[PDB]
Amino acid sequence: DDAVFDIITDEELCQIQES
Amino acid sequence: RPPDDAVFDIITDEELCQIQ
Amino acid sequence: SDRPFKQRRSFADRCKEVQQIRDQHPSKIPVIIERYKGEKQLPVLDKTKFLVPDHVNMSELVKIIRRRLQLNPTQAFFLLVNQHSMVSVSTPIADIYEQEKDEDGFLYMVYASQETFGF
Amino acid sequence: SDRPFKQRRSFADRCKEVQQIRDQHPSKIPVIIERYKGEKQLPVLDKTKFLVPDHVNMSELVKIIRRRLQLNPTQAFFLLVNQHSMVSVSTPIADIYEQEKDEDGFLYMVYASQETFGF
Repeated sequence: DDAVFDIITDEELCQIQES
Repeated sequence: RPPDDAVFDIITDEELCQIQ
Repeated sequence: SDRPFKQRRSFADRCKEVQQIRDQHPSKIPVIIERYKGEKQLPVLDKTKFLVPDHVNMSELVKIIRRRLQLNPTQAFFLLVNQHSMVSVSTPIADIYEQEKDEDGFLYMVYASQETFGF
Repeated sequence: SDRPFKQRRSFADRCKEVQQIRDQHPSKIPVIIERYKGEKQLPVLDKTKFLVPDHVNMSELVKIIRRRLQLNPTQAFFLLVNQHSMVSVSTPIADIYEQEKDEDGFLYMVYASQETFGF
């Protein structure tokens, strides 16, 4: 229902690798 | 290179129909 | 220059031209197709003004532009309406014309390489 | 699902929400992410409202959505701003926000399969 924001964490970001 | 603004590029049916 | 077509032709000239071609070619959609702004990777087309059969879908126009541009299969490109509007390939060009045409009566489109959008 | 965020929330409430969250999170972009209008191919996200670090690029955000959705290799998508605007994936979201933010202060994005646009 979108009551609260889904916050993109830095931790989630450091899980995103690059070749 | 720069494009002609004077003449229409007419897309034909024959052009649409090929290759198929 | 070259500048955008809208800047090279007065609005009055563009409005008049559209009225006349629609008169002489009632089943054709008048389309201005130019390179996306600052796009240098894809080539310029021999002609700017297109007359597109009105029964066709966007995908047919995309296949034609692809062939005008002489792209090989590996080169991917975007055909955008106005500045950067994405148009579904299953959408009829007559529908895009109705929703997105300019006040002067032309439908404006630009093309851009995948690299332009970071791919 | 399938009711736009704008229809579920008053303009007054959306403005206030954006204003309040930006006080507490000045380096975060408030982003609404929804399925493309008429989109049936991709699955829905659990949540619509995101708070995105502003230094991040559009490409990084795509990777995040791919992960939320748990997509297969074959399911591809573009992240479009507002109704259908294509943006370079190499762009910092801070840049996109400044240029494309809605009147209520949210940045609206929709995701759509690439195949819809002939990719």
